[PDB]
Amino acid sequence: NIQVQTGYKCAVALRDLISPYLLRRVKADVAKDLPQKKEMVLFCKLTKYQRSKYLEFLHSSDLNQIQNGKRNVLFGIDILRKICNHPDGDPKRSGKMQVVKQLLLLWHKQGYKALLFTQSRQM
Amino acid sequence: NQEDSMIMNQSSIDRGLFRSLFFRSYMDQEKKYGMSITETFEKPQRTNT
Repeated sequence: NIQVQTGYKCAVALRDLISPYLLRRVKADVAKDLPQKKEMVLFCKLTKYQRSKYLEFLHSSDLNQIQNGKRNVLFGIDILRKICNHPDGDPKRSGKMQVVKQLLLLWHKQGYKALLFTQSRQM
Repeated sequence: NQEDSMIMNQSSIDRGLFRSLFFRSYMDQEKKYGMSITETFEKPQRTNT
């Protein structure tokens, strides 16, 4: 029975007290020469191999009897992602590796510079 | 044949009297406790293991 707006109103009550104490310089009068900040999300689907294995981990590990917040349970959170990030394991077994492959080879011919974005040394 | 000892006919024993067979079984399996970590049955070697 509780609405977001009520919670928000409480946040408002505190937030809007900081008017004369808030200083802010904005790039509205600075960023006079830059391109459009474009973004999108890719929709990569799992292969038979990948789909079966991330589910198999969930079916065979029995994390809720191990109890939650345990090493293999929590590892499961990462493992279910690692099914496409690793698996250990040629890239033909990973839709993600195939998407990256295709995009970089496209840009290879386009002559585009490109960044890859990853939050892990193991990765 | 005292104190529960016995004297037996060796030639009857030689003839197979009271012989019996003995059987024993063994069993095993591969991938146990590890995700995608499959242990395996395969002929070993000291340089290979």
